[PDB]
Amino acid sequence: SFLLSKVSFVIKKIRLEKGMTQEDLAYKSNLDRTYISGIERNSRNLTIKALELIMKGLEVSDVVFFEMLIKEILKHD
Amino acid sequence: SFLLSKVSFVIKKIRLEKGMTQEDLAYKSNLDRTYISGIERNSRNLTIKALELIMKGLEVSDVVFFEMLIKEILKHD
Repeated sequence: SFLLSKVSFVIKKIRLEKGMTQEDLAYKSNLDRTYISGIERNSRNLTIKALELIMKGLEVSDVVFFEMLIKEILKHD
Repeated sequence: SFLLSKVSFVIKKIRLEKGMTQEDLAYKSNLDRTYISGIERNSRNLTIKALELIMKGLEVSDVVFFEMLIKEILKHD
């Protein structure tokens, strides 16, 4: 769906804005690299806990993440 | 965490605002009643797909859900 695609999109966008590789985000989020690579392809099975760990490893607040997600939904869906 | 607690909080708040029982939301979200009851206690393992199904079964847009979540984080965390 559009929402699944844009959750993965926003995670990859912030990660690249911070200059982080998938390996850097894996180490910082406590989730292994094939998990990060999988979630960025398809967020269907990403859990709210894993998403909190990723926001922490990105050093982005939950509020900012969700605001960037709402902007992408409003401007593109 | 605060975020896990407020995801469950916002789901239960909207469900009660719509006058729905847990059984009504289960039927409408395609998720069984013990899953709904579990997520409202602790959203740790709720997935983004299950959360999209719940927003659909609540007939709430993703944008509104996330806006209510940001308000609860900003005003209470």
